[PDB]
Amino acid sequence: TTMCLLANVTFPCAQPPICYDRKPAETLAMLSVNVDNPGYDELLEAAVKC
Amino acid sequence: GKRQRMVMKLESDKTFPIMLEGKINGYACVVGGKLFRPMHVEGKIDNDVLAALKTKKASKYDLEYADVPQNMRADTFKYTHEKPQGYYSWHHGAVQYENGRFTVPKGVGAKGDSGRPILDNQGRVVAIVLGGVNEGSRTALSVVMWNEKGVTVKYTPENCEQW
Amino acid sequence: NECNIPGNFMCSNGRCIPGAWQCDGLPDCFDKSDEKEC
Amino acid sequence: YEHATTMPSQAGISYNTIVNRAGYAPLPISITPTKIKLIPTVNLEYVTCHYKTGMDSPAIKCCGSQECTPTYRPDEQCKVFTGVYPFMWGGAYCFCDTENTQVSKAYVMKSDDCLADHAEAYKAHTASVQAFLNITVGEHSIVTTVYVNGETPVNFNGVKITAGPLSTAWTPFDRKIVQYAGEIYNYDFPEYGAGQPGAFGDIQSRTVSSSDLYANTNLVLQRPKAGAIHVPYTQAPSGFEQWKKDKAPSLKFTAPFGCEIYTNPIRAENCAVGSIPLAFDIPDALFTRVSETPTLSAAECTLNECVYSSDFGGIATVKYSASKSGKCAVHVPSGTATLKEAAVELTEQGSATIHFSTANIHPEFRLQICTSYVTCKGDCHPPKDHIVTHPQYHAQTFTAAVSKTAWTWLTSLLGGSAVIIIIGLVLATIVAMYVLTNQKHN
Amino acid sequence: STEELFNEYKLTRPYMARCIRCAVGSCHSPIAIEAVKSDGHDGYVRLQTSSQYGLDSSGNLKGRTMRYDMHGTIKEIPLHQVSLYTSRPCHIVDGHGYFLLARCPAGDSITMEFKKDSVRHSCSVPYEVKFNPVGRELYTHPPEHGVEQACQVYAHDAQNRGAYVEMHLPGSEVDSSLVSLSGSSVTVTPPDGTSALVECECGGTKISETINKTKQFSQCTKKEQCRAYRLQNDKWVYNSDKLPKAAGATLKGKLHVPFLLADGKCTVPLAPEPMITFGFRSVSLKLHPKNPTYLITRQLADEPHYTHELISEPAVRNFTVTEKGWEFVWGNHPPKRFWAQETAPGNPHGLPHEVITHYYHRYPMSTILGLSICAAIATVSVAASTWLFCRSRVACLTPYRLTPNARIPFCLAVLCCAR
Ligand SMILES: [Ca+2]
Repeated sequence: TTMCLLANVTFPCAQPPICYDRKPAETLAMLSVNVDNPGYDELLEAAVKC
Repeated sequence: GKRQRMVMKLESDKTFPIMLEGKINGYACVVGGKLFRPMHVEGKIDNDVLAALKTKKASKYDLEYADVPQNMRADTFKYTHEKPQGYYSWHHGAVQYENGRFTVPKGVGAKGDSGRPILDNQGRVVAIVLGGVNEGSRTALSVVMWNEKGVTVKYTPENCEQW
Repeated sequence: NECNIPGNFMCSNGRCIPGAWQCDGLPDCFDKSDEKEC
Repeated sequence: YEHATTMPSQAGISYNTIVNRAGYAPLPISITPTKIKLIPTVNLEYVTCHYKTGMDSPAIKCCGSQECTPTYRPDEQCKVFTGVYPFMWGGAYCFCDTENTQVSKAYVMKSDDCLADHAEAYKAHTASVQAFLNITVGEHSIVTTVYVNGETPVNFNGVKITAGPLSTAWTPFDRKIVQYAGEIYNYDFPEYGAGQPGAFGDIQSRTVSSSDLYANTNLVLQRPKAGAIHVPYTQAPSGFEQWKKDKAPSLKFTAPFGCEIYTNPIRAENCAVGSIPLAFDIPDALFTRVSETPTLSAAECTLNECVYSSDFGGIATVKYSASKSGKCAVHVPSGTATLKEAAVELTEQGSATIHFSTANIHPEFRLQICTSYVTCKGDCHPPKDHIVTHPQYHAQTFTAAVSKTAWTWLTSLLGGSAVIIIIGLVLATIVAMYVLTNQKHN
Repeated sequence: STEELFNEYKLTRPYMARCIRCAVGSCHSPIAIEAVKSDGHDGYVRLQTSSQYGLDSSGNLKGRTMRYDMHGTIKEIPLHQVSLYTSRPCHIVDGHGYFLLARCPAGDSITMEFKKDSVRHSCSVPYEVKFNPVGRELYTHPPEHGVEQACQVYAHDAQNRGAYVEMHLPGSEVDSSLVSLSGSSVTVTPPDGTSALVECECGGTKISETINKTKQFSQCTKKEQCRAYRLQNDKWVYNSDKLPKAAGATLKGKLHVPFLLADGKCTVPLAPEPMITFGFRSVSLKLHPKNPTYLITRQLADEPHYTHELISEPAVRNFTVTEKGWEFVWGNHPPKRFWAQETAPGNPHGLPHEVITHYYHRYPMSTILGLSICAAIATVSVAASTWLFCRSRVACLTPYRLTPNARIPFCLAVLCCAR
């Protein structure tokens, strides 16, 4: 399993709090720090669709 | 006495010396239509006829031989093979023939008297003097001779000096 | 049966289309084979 | 029973031999090697591919002065350019005339196609030859995979076989190996760190899925054109592409002894060099007493056909008078001929036709039929085909193709000279004794 | 599922960038080519451009279209009006995001072009496209038939694989059109629903930002005194060298690329079979290639002496085959192995001028050496025996010739030729 971030709160990278089609400007900030992260691919796949 | 005079009368015309810058080192022999002349004596033949020829060689017997022409074959030496033991005539006197060996008493013998034939009481050549070796008081000769079969036998004692 | 080029979908008549042409709403293969199960 | 033999290392050609325990019937052994491998110990060092120059976006400040920041990327070049006046699509980017500043940044990273298109630099030592044998010990067959070291036997039905060590430690692989695109190249690559630009090794990487890559690609940042935004660079073209253009042919085309260089384990197959000794430990339950087998008397051999050919160019007939009807083994213990048959079924009376292959122009070999020994003697004739497509089924000898005419012209001119010189010596001795004998009288 | 890999490029943008040859001079072209990677075999290239592919101008997923920026605003055309060519025309297969897949012959450059209005857009970049054949036989267009070998072409699909490219925030794009004039003033009018930042240097120093407010400035009474930028916050652009970068070091993410290289199967041509003639320890080859074809030969012995030659015209290649083997590879054909056997010119069973030539064409060095040493031994023996014969004849006749009688006996006359 992999825990992604948006603040100092860990969540599983398959269940994001936000989506691109809901809030577009903040998903890029969500994908900012999560590049040096083994679950960037799962985070992007979960941010693809709701 | 008279033996040397008989040697000088028999060997007057038939004996020719060998010259080498004025030095007499050897003597050839004209017998049987053949010209005997040794190897170690080197020089020119004093005779004009015998010098302008070609002599076949025999280094083992120590003899050079040639063919005397027909106009001189009658004026040669005589030769024979029948020889008993005892005394024979030589240019410096007498020579003893004992046990098939020629012996000369001492006092005579130097470098130059090589090729002198040995004569008998009749006038026939029985041997040709080639070398000599000093044996005690009485020296021995290294010579050549013939036999009844017709084979030229060369007799040579131990440690001879060529003359 | 697969195609040769590693990203192709294969029609009913053997013809190979690109892999994203399978369910695209536009008729690509004869008899609409790619558009049958979408 | 202990039995040791020596098979030449060459696959495809059969090898026959028989065990002769004294009071028992001879047992035929036929072993045909299917495949002979050579697997070296192979240690990966680094992989290489095309590079991909990553160009960072130009940071522009209007009437200011940028500063260079290090990022410790591979072969990372950084330079700052002043006095630039950039243009976008919608007009000028600054308002100043001078004092504008722009950072160009570039670095070398691996290509996007590395997982499929790359090469691997290895190292080789300590090969282990491994073989596939098809063994027939007393009309019973098995396919067997055996290791040729001084241990590791195989066991079937009580029979124990130990392939002895190869006579030669030769390998077609050198110290350093490059595997690219299924083929194997015998290249001398630089070490991990000695990679020079323009040649093989300018990009290095410990594994394909590694993270730390060496790059020495001679990267130099140039000045951007007046009135434009770009990062200009100038570096040496790729070492991997240049290696691909300047390849020698692979090791499956240039290796000696007919090696076949295969890929997926790095190996060479069916490479005919050296000889493989064998050893047997046969149980006594597979043997048979002599009296239960056909023992024969009064056998004679005549040669029907004799052609010194690569295949079985000889036909010979053995006329025998045995005691019972059955099979027995046939074998030539010498190296003159090689039998095809290795088992001839006999009646109580008749003739037996066997097939051999020889290289002697005048063969004379001592054939073993069931427990006896006959002598086959004939003359062979040359073949007419100049080139064949199969290898040579026998073993050549010195003085093998010498004819009886050639022996005559050697002997009558080489010993006849000795006869002439010794009769010259005897003639000279008789002449010397005769001439010395006539000189004894005086 | 299909959208599952298209929505990642749904969150980026297209952009404009600088081209060199854009049909008159140089300009900012909406189809600026970033890279052309051409390592697939049968002619498949994978461009990377500025405009995107397979998406709708509003942001939906339309089938075969291309989506390009045009001075800030985003347009689209169907993909069958986009054409490109290297030396001869190419054929677009598909596209996904910034990446187009094409099929092209070799050339020095690529010109991608279309024509929206009666205004032709182009971009030429000097990037070499190369055509890479499979196998030992070098062709330019793949054959109608042959055999199938392992090849590596760019995969037509678009699946998630190991490769990623990084998309960042766009920079502040400047806009001259955005600045304007009142009667005597300078007015900055942002577009609809759009923030901007304005920087002017006419009086003191001004850095201001608007959010959808048409602001009149009282000072700075020239257009050139003010630069009007534009603000983008919900979109990405590629990390390109042709775009200024935004303040802050955030890269914000990365996307995987379509059309990577994979393992496929390609039909390679098959050469005409040679005409093989044999000689004594020799094989001759008559070779009639259609297209140029490598010939690889080697020996099966300790020294291979291999040969490698790209043959393109009709050729005749006489080789030497010993009793240790020989092997040729012609084209994509398998290796044919040949082996020699003992057929020398001559009869080994008599007539001694024939056995010498037989054992000379069989073994050239040993025959010369053996005949030389046998002739030397025979010569020394005959000369020594004749020498001893002359020595014994001299030793017989020397005692009999020195005698003055000069006779020869009966036995030693005829037996020694004495006369
Ligand atoms: Ca379709």
